[PDB]
Amino acid sequence: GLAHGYFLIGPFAQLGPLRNSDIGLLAGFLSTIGLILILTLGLTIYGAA
Amino acid sequence: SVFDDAVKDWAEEYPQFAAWGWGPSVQAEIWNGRHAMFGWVVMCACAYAKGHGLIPDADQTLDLKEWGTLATISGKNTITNERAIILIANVHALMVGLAATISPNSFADTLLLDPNHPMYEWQMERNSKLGGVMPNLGKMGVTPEAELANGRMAMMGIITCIAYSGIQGQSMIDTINEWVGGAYF
Amino acid sequence: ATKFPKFSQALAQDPATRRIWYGIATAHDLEAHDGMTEENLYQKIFASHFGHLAIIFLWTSGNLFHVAWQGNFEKWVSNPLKTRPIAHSIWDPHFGESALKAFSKGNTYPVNITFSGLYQWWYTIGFRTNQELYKGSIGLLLLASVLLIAGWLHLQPKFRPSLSWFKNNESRLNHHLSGLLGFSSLAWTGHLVHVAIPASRGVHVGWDNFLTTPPHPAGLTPFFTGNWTVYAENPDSATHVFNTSEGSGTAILTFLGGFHPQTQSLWLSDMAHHHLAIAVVFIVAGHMYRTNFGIGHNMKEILDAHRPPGGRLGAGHVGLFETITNSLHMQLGLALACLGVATSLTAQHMYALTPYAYLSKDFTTEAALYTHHQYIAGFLMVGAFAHGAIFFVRDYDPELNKNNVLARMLEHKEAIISHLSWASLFLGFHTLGLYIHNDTVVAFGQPEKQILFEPLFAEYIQAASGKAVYQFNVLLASSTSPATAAGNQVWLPGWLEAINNPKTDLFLKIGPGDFLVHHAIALGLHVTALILVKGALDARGSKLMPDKKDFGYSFPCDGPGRGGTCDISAWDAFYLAMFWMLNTIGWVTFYWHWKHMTIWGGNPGQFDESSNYIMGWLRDYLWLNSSPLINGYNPFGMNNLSVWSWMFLFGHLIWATGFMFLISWRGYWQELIETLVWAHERTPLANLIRWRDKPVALSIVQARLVGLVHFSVGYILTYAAFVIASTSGKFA
Amino acid sequence: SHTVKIYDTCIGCTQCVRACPTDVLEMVPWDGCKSGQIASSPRVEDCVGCKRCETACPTDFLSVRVYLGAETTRSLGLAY
Amino acid sequence: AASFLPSILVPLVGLIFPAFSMALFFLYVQTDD
Amino acid sequence: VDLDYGMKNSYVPATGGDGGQGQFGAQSPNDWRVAGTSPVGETSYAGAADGGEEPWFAEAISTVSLDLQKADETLKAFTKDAAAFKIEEFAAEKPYGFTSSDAAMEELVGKLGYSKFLEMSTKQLMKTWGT
Amino acid sequence: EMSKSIPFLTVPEKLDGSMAGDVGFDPMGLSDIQTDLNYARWAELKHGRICMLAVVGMVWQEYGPHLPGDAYATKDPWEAISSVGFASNFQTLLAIGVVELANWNKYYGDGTPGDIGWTGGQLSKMNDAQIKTRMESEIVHCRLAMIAFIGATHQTFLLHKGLLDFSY
Ligand code: CLA
Ligand code: CLA
Ligand code: CLA
Ligand code: CLA
Ligand code: CLA
Ligand code: CLA
Ligand SMILES: CC(=O)O[C@H]1CC(C)(C)C(=C=C/C(C)=C/C=C/C(C)=C/C=C/C=C(C)/C=C\C=C(/C)C(=O)C[C@@]23O[C@]2(C)C[C@@H](O)CC3(C)C)[C@](C)(O)C1
Ligand SMILES: CC(=O)O[C@H]1CC(C)(C)C(=C=C/C(C)=C/C=C\C(C)=C/C=C\C=C(C)\C=C\C=C(/C)C(=O)C[C@@]23O[C@]2(C)C[C@@H](O)CC3(C)C)[C@](C)(O)C1
Ligand SMILES: CC1=C(C#C/C(C)=C/C=C/C(C)=C/C=C/C=C(C)/C=C/C=C(C)/C=C/[C@@]23O[C@]2(C)C[C@@H](O)CC3(C)C)C(C)(C)C[C@H](O)C1
Ligand SMILES: CC1=C(/C=C/C(C)=C/C=C/C(C)=C/C=C/C=C(C)/C=C/C=C(C)/C=C/C2=C(C)CCCC2(C)C)C(C)(C)CCC1
Ligand SMILES: CC1=C(C/C=C(\C)CCC[C@H](C)CCC[C@H](C)CCCC(C)C)C(=O)c2ccccc2C1=O
Ligand code: SF4
Ligand code: SF4
Ligand code: SF4
Repeated sequence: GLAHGYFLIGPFAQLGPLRNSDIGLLAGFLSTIGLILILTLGLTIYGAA
Repeated sequence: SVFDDAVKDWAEEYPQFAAWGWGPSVQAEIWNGRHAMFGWVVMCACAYAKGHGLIPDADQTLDLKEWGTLATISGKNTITNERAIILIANVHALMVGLAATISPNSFADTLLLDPNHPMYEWQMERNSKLGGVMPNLGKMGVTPEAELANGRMAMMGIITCIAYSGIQGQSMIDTINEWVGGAYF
Repeated sequence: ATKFPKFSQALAQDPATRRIWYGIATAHDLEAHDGMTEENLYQKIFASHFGHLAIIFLWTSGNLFHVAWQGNFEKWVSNPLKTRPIAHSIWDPHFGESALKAFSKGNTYPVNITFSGLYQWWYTIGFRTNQELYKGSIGLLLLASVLLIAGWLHLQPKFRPSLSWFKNNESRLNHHLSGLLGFSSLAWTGHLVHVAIPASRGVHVGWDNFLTTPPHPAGLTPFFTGNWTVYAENPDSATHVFNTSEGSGTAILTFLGGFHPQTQSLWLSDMAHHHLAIAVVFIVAGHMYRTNFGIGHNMKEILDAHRPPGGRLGAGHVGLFETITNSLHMQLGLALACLGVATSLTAQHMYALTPYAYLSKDFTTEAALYTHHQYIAGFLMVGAFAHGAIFFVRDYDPELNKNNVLARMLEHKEAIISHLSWASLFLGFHTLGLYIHNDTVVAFGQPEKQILFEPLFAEYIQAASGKAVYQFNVLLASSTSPATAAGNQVWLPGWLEAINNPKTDLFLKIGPGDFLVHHAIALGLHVTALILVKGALDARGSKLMPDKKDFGYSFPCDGPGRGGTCDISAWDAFYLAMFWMLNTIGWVTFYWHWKHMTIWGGNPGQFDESSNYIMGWLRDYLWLNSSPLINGYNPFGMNNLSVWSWMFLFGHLIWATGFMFLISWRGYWQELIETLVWAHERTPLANLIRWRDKPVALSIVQARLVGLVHFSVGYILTYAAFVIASTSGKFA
Repeated sequence: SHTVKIYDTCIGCTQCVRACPTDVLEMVPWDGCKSGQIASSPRVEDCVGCKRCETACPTDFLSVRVYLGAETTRSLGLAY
Repeated sequence: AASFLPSILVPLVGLIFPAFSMALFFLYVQTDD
Repeated sequence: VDLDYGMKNSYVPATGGDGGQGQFGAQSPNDWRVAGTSPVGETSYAGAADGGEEPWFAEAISTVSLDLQKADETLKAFTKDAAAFKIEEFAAEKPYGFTSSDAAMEELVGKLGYSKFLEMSTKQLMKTWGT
Repeated sequence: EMSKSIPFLTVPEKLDGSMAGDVGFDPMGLSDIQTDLNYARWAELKHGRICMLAVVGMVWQEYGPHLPGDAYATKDPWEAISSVGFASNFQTLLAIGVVELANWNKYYGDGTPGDIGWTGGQLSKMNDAQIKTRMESEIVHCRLAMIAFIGATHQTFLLHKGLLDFSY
């Protein structure tokens, strides 16, 4: 997790909808957290099955 | 009416969910109650801030340029700073909750009953002896019993507040201030 | 079973992904589920119907709610011909500021304009305020809940209906004809007389005053006395302004004929009389079958006795009673067929005899409604033939129907199929040939050498009803005709005005160009029918596969032998006919749109002259009217037609994607998937994760279905954008 | 998995059993034909549904009929 | 206020609901009763 | 050898549309739905092969094989009944100085191996056992 | 064979005199399609009991002491609903709902139709015959109330006059 989270904030922060906004980095962080949640759901479901 | 029968029927109709503790169960009663108790604090805090004008630059809308269309309520109209701040506070809390749900400890009360968690047995036992109509005194202090009693109380209060607010045609914040004696405002 | 397809052990024990795909698509074939008894089948179907009804009501409730909460009905009511109706609001977080402004034009918030015609219908039926619409939505939500309760109730042990109840034809028909259709119509005329007509004249009659506001000044006295003529006296003047009392009348039941002068729609009084008459007819007809009261007809006897004495029709209709009662597929086929005809009729008669106020002036809505119902009609028609074939393969008893009218049909199958083939060929060769002749001569610069046949027969029919332009002095077009004398003092006065008014769609003028398109539509119907009919007749067997009945309605093939047996099942006929259905409906819809477009634009001549050859359709219709759509979004900006523009391109994608499934077959893909499996199992890290359902390629029939769906969805979506953006972009 | 049935019209040409790609068919003794042999399908659990057998039958209508049915790893020819 | 509902429900209907539904279907089809 | 090992599987034939367990069973007794790869020093597919220092390619380490000696036994066991029928017929046709079915089998298979024995007509056998 | 109530018609089979109030009245034969008359009996009782209260209430409200406070004074029974307000009405509805859902199994079960346990001390210390007599009294009163309800309501909206106003 430590490895995959660090590199994911980049794509969102520099190319996202609010990249040029002063709150762009903050938005990027939130987006990354969202993606992590989706991936975590997948892991949970996989384990169950 | 016997309560037990209704719960049994629910389990039968929806067995899969019941297995984890979802639905009309002690686990839910405990967790939902804990959240309600905590919320009361949040709602009272919001009232205090509103009355004492603590929230910075309220009654103003976030910029549609700095923020995005996600901040729009209708057309180009945007959310006021106050509501935004209140939401962020709640988000701080929700994040803690998500971590606790996804990454539980070895000595923690998990949201759902998992046979593979070390605390499964204790939780199953606690829930088995925590059911009743009347608060069981003699177990005052920090006990599972006290927690459930206080939780039920808090949840009832939420219902009452909404109803009273409607009957008196007032905001919930106003009713809170009223029940406190008008201290916040 | 213990896996996903609980109703099928065969699929459940499958080790591949097919288990999931097939289980989903075989879910509603309750008849084939493991361990299904006839009683259970009927009971489950009955309950499922309750659910469908609930969905329909929830849908209606939503429209009312959203129009009431986010629409402009009241403003529209005030100025109907200068306001664009709103459907629902838009909250898309992906929109840019520019888009928010474009879609918010004319209003204060982003919104979608409705082309469903609900505003006109509701305005006509009596709705005037948003609060009224709200009440309706709430009521329907409640009714939906009641229906859901019924579904549960009749699946309970003591309320499950018996198989006999499900097969009492007489009682159901009597009840459905007399009560569902007859009494309901009587109730509707009640509403029209009590609420609608008063509203048109400026009076408000609602739940607050309906019991104290008499619909007619005389009262119910004339009705019981027998002096019914009183209810038809004092019809609204020709100077009546709708929704106001200026020039109003008192009549409630009349046979004026024609359209209200101001709203250009049928008179409400006439509609009330219409439903009243229909009511009596149906109520009387519902007293024909025996239902535990002695009197009545027994359907079996009626069918059995009808055998032509000459023997030309064999044993007649003996045996059909049992076949129909014991086959749900035949029943469904008969129903779908009749409903299909009804849907087409609604489309055809609704654009000519406009029923709602100010609907004729809304060009885009009028166009959408026609294309909507015509397409639905096509699907309904194809389904009827499909279930007819399923019947032959599954429920047909050769012995019961011995020398029956049905069996004899399967005896001269070759004759029917062959002759239908000839018809298709004749129509095809000459229609295409004439079009190409006209194209070539025109291209060479000699339009005077075109073969253009006047539609004389149709023109005659129009004249017979009163049209005078064609100069055929016949029937109602003749002042000396006995027919004219009969209705000259009844309904003709109003009709002869509308039929002879160039600004109405009542019997639009026809010319040489219409002749050809009509013959093309004929080709479509005949060829689509050939495919479907052949599929039905050759579903129980053929020379190539004399044992087809033992394999079922849908099977992949019968092997690469005996010459090759691809697409030999009956299901494949449905698959092939779908394409033709879409083509024919497309031709029909194109014709309606272009003709009307030119009329609305004020240049009827363009169609009259350019419709004779194919290039005209491509250049003066598809190319010319696509300019607004393709410019929804350009390198210089965007407008409210952007959504429609995007959808147009989206449709093309889905359509073409469909081609992949249709032209490419399984073998190639299966081999490729195998290589991918190897990779996943041999790539480190990913090896950690593995599947529980072996990855395999889609089946032969599955691919056909998937492809047809992609083709169909793209087809409809692309045209939907064009018909809306083109009409709205130019005339709205 | 799949179902293979042999009918009385068989002539014991052995062509079917010589075409099966998975040894599902055999030639068993019989007296209804001049050849004194009939085909049998002892191991239908290995039928892949190729229908090569049907393509080889010389009878007016196939004496060997393969009706596709439930699918297993073997019938779906999955080496993975 | 009801006006805020579009911005509170759409996120849920188009994102949260579909996700949970798909998850449940997967768990249902991957289970061996 | 358990001749029914394959037949003893979890497969349950359906009513209509299924050939059945056939002659050797329709599916393997074991379930293919096992897990994926595991970290060094761990095992996943039950009696799996330890991947050693390359757990990523453990599935490529074979553990299922055929012993040539054992192969002989399976051949004999699965073809026991056929041999029985063959010898029985040979016995029925008045064998010269016959002894015991089993004895005859051994003598007849001592020569002509076993495979050849299974593929020989009773007539050929009698000719062979004339001595 | 022939109905007691209607002497010129044949009595439906299910009506055998077992249940209270069985005067052999089912001219339209609505009893045959039903497996049993339990659910129907529950409904008859429920409908009747509600009607009993309604008729009494209507008369009282028109000619009786109202509760203290405005909005609780309108004599018109129909206007009362709106006057009293949504809050009051909703609370009653919710209460009724609770009782209805709590006794759900009873309604759809196989117990004595109409018995939810609210028997007070009555219907006790009495023989079966006496019990039936009481039950018959209830059903008779239920039916009377239902007929009365229709009349009262119809008279109110047709004649537009008070229930106890008898003028000709
Ligand atoms: C496939 C091509 C493609 C690409 C490259 C982009 C790119 C982008 N889109 Mg877009 N988009 C596309 C197709 C594409 N779009 C399509 C088809 C649609 C229609 C549905 C859209 C609709 C769309 C919307 C609606 C929006 C965007 C947005 C964005 C931007 C945000 C990027 C982001 O958050 O990604 C996040 C990416 C990741 C989390 C992962 C990136 C992949 C990694 C880098 C791969 C690494 C591989 C690695 C090298 C392997 C070796 C490893 C080894 C060495 C160890 C970005 C410029 C947003 C924007 O602001 O527009 C500018 C936005 O709001 N897109
Ligand atoms: C009242 C109408 C009605 C009823 C009750 C039935 C009932 C039935 N039909 Mg039938 N049918 C109908 C109308 C009807 N049909 C019509 C109008 C047609 C013509 C198209 C057909 C054509 C037809 C065929 C060809 C077949 C049936 C079959 C069946 C049976 C099984 C259905 C099934 O397995 O579906 C299970 C559930 C599904 C298939 C889910 C449907 C998913 C659809 C295909 C895709 C949805 C569209 C797409 C996703 C939209 C997304 C677009 C978006 C991107 C914008 C069932 C008895 C089948 C059968 O064998 O019966 C014996 C069969 O083979 N029907
Ligand atoms: C442009 C595309 C196209 C065209 C032209 C056709 C044409 C035809 N299809 Mg067809 N089809 C198509 C696409 C097309 N299909 C697709 C995409 C599908 C998939 C669903 C099908 C599925 C389908 C089915 C399932 C069936 C047909 C049938 C037919 C025939 C109908 C009878 C007819 O029109 O006779 C006239 C035919 C033509 C005019 C076309 C050929 C014209 C050539 C150029 C000759 C012109 C001669 C000219 C008049 C001058 C002659 C004299 C000269 C020699 C001097 C016809 C040959 C039916 C059939 O077999 O017919 C009975 C049938 O059952 N089609
Ligand atoms: C109704 C459904 C719906 C909704 C509400 C949204 C909403 C959004 N999308 Mg979107 N999207 C959708 C469907 C939807 N999408 C579909 C179907 C597709 C596939 C075609 C896409 C593809 C897409 C792309 C490619 C991109 C978006 C982006 C965005 C964001 C742009 C606005 C903004 O401020 O970005 C700035 C972002 C923020 C201010 C962060 C907001 C906080 C996040 C969203 C929290 C998420 C946590 C969430 C609860 C986790 C889910 C858990 C799971 C169980 C469901 C916005 C949140 C863009 C983006 O930035 O993504 C985030 C972007 O690049 N969308
Ligand atoms: C069908 C039953 C019924 C219904 C729906 C109503 C409805 C109404 N009554 Mg009314 N009423 C009823 C029976 C009913 N009444 C009877 C039987 C009496 C005589 C005791 C009265 C006497 C009465 C008075 C004196 C007044 C009303 C008034 C009203 C209105 C305000 C509510 C209120 O204050 O009630 C008051 C209710 C009571 C005084 C007692 C009600 C008796 C209940 C039905 C006993 C049954 C309880 C049940 C068995 C157990 C609980 C059920 C479950 C929820 C747990 C409202 C429209 C008020 C009004 O005028 O509004 C404008 C008012 O002043 N009612
Ligand atoms: C329990 C039921 C019941 C009762 C007691 C009443 C009672 C009354 N109604 Mg009424 N009504 C009812 C049901 C009832 N109605 C129903 C169901 C409807 C239709 C929805 C109506 C419609 C109605 C209208 C439209 C009118 C009345 C009127 C009247 C009043 C005068 C009736 C009259 O002149 O009869 C006279 C009776 C006769 C001329 C015939 C003689 C009676 C027969 C021959 C035998 C009677 C004996 C029988 C056992 C009755 C005993 C039962 C009773 C004593 C409890 C009276 C207070 C009238 C009025 O002015 O009241 C304000 C009036 O205008 N009612
Ligand atoms: C500020 C202050 O303090 O001053 C007060 C003073 C004062 C005067 C008191 C005021 C007042 C008035 C008040 C508070 C009035 C409250 C009125 C209230 C609460 C009124 C009805 C409940 C109705 C019921 C229960 C009806 C039917 C229940 C029925 C009909 C049933 O049949 C139940 C049913 O079970 C049966 C029996 C059989 C079952 O098989 C079936 C079901 C389950 C359906 C003021 C002025 O407002 C304010
Ligand atoms: C295949 C099919 O559909 O067949 C169906 C058709 C149909 C019609 C449905 C059937 C039926 C039912 C019947 C019996 C139909 C027959 C006739 C029908 C339609 C109805 C009945 C009587 C009407 C009467 C007695 C008139 C009252 C009319 C009276 C008393 C008056 O004239 C009042 C009035 O005089 C005053 C006082 C003064 C005048 O200034 C004004 C007038 C003149 C208006 C059938 C025959 O059973 C089967
Ligand atoms: C009908 C029937 C029965 C019944 C019943 C009845 C009475 C059912 C009623 C059940 C009832 C009424 C249950 C209330 C729940 C309230 C909850 C969960 C509140 C949660 C509150 C939470 C989680 C708090 C959240 C917040 O803190 C957060 C999240 C953010 C803060 O910013 C703000 C607040 C504080 C808000 C019988 C008779 C019993 C049996 C019969 O068989 C069936
Ligand atoms: C497959 C099948 C099926 C189906 C079938 C179908 C689908 C059919 C259709 C059919 C149709 C779809 C038909 C149509 C018809 C039409 C008609 C029959 C018409 C007629 C007309 C007339 C009679 C006349 C009219 C008129 C008048 C009235 C007057 C004058 C003018 C005129 C013209 C208008 C089933 C299921 C049964 C089963 C068996 C097989
Ligand atoms: C592309 C292609 C494929 C391969 C296409 C495939 C495998 C589709 C795979 C993607 C779809 C969208 C399924 C993916 C589903 C997700 C993995 C999520 C599934 C979740 C489950 C719970 C349903 C065929 O199998 C095929 C067969 C016969 C003729 C033509 C073709 C053909 O053209
Ligand atoms: S579907 Fe396959 S096996 Fe059947 S005829 Fe076509 S190519 Fe041959
Ligand atoms: S279908 Fe193929 S595998 Fe099956 S018996 Fe015929 S040749 Fe053999
Ligand atoms: S090919 Fe046909 S006829 Fe010849 S042996 Fe096989 S089944 Fe019999």
